[PDB]
Amino acid sequence: MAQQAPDREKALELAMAQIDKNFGKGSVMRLGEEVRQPISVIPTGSISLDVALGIGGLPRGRVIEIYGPESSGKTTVALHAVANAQAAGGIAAFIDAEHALDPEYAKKLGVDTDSLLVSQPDTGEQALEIADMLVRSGALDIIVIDSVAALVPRAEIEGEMGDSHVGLQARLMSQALRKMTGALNNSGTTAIFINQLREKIGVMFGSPETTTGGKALKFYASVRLDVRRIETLKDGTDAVGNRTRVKVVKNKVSPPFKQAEFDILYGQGISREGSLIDMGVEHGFIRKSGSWFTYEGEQLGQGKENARKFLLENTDVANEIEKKIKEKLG
Ligand SMILES: Nc1ncnc2c1ncn2[C@H]1C[C@H](O)[C@@H](COP(=O)(O)OP(=O)(O)OP(=O)(O)O)O1
Repeated sequence: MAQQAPDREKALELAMAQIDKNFGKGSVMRLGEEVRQPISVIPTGSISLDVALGIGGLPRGRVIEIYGPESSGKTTVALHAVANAQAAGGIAAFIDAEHALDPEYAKKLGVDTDSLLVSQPDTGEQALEIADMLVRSGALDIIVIDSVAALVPRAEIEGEMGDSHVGLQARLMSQALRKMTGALNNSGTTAIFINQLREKIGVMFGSPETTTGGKALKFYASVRLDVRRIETLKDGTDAVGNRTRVKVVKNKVSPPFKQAEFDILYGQGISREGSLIDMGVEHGFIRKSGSWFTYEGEQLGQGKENARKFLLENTDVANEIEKKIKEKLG
């Protein structure tokens, strides 16, 4: 009228709404928001991690990337990811390109191997196809491709080509990805890609940042987990496991930048127990000091691991805590 107008807020969310309607949901966010609870999500075995994913676990219907150095967790997470959506009626396909999977490990974590679909492609091209048409059938829910890096095209090798044009791999990805993101979730079949290595504070190396097939996946991924090993879980003797830190650096399904930790015991998986003590204390329900963890009056033991076994063998109480923790969160 000759007036500018609405209180920032009343005009911000007026446009901020416009945005969503034009580019989607996760398009704009206030890191603080609790924002929605879509009734879909694969638990990640770590109450720790999935209360950080903002939706109780990996969002069914989304390409999920889990990069991170070697021997730090990704797949152990992945496998668990499978175990669950599998142990809930789901069928998980696994496109192996690393040729390094130990079923009895996947077994100990609760994966039904015999009913697990494995595939060992020959070209990084074929792989994306058998996994593209394997996901179009809508039978699989969770499909995990091992190594966004070991996906070398027919013209071969990863980091070699030439003349009047150049770049291989990152294209096949670009390709597969578009063509796969579509279908991928009309079916609601969430996908997971293990990617990996070169850091713990900054990406430097040969042909540095971003990566091998990166870019595309780095843009299609609706979630990205930076899984890096932090410390070697001592066990009095040498060591029971490793503690893992996860920095969900990209979350299109809620707020990003959060993070969780948890342990992985050498052959046994992500410790549900240890994970309840941690959560259990960082939210009160479990009291400390004296190095004696105590669940409201009743004690658990003297020293993480001891209270850890207590919870291991005492499921009754354990469930309670997982519980109390559950609604104290979401
Ligand atoms: N078959 C196994 N038996 C016992 N422990 C295992 C086994 N496989 C892996 N681990 C343990 C040892 C390591 O400290 C830890 C690493 O987990 P892992 O799932 O192998 O990480 P990752 O698969 O994400 O990383 P990488 O990139 O090296 O493949 O788990």
